[PDB]
Amino acid sequence: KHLSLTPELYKYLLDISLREHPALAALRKETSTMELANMQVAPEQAQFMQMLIRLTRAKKVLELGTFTGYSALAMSLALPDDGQVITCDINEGWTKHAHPYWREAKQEHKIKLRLGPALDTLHSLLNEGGEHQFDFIFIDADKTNYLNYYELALKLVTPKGLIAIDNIFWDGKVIDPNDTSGQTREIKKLNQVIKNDSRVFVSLLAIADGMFLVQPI
Amino acid sequence: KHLSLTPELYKYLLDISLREHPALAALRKETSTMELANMQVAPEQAQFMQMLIRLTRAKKVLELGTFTGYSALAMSLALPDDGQVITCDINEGWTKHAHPYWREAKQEHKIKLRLGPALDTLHSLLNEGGEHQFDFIFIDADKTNYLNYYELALKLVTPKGLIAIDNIFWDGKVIDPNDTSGQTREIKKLNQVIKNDSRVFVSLLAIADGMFLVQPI
Repeated sequence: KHLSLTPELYKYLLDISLREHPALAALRKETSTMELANMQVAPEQAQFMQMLIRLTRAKKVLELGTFTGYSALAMSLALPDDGQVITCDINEGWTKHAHPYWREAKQEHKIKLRLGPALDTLHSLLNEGGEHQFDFIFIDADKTNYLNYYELALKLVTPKGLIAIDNIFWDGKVIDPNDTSGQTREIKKLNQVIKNDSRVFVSLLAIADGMFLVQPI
Repeated sequence: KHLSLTPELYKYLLDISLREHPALAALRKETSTMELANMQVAPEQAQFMQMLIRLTRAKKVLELGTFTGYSALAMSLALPDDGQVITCDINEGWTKHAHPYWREAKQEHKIKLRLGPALDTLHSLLNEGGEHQFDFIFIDADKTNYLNYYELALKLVTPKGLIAIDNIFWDGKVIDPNDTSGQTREIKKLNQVIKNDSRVFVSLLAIADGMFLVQPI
């Protein structure tokens, strides 16, 4: 039998485990209405990624996507004083900066925002800082470059480092044949590349829109 | 907006992520019928705990439950060769020895089986083996003793170590107000203990029947 998560149970889950920092909760609550809040990682998704950072013993983290700045904050909160998180915001629509909350939580010095198309920001990061830089990489950028991002992330990650990729099941459109959009076309393609990939350890969690955890061997 | 794991989707999930060793597959096929297979941790969930053992950089692993020997094998596989995995089988009912399979893969020398009540086996390893011996502990034993197993776990796990608890939502029974059973009752009690536990870092995954992951400090 498969676990059907209901609103009442999700409420319970959150209650017994969500240990959210005020600036986070505030950043979240102040952007709930915002349409951007949807592309935003879930409270426990982020707390899980914090666990991951501790288990990685990460010093440098990288993320990509259209952000409110919530996942970037949570990430540095789980990072040590000397650590650093590079958030890449590809969003070119409406936003509000997250730095006020970052300051309030004492993280703006650990968070390095990089605006613009994720692809460019990642090659720049390669050029500048070399290949094995990040102990933890999170991918939630535009789906139609997911193949490029995966490959790049493989060059940017630490041997013991980890990579997380969101929306593996594009809402169940990766199992829907009548969907013709290039976004669900790229996800399906990437899921195949990984399946047949001999280069990494792998595990997929049915928690978000599906989250893939890959680690080089 | 919550992910309902559809059978068709669970197939896709397994299809793209599953990398189950030849011996494990075999083990699951025969123990499949036994209906002790319902207590056996699912394929994807075990590949996850393997990822956890690798992240953890573990050499010592502990399991509690009514096993078929599958998760003990999966764990042992993820461990190096100087690695140890101690599985505790509280099973009373019918069963079949898993060593024919632990031998197929050369894991025979890494798995130390321990039959009998879990409280005694945990106190035994505790009462002398020291503390902080295991880098990863997995609790899935009798529900009514869950509050206890938790306390022992915190003692036996190493710092930077990890404890995974299964059946955290007990099939939605954790919400039911008309539930008296000491099983769901003891689970609920535990979740509250974890909820207010300042000794650890927490994280609750909506996979399986819910999986809490707590770590020291």
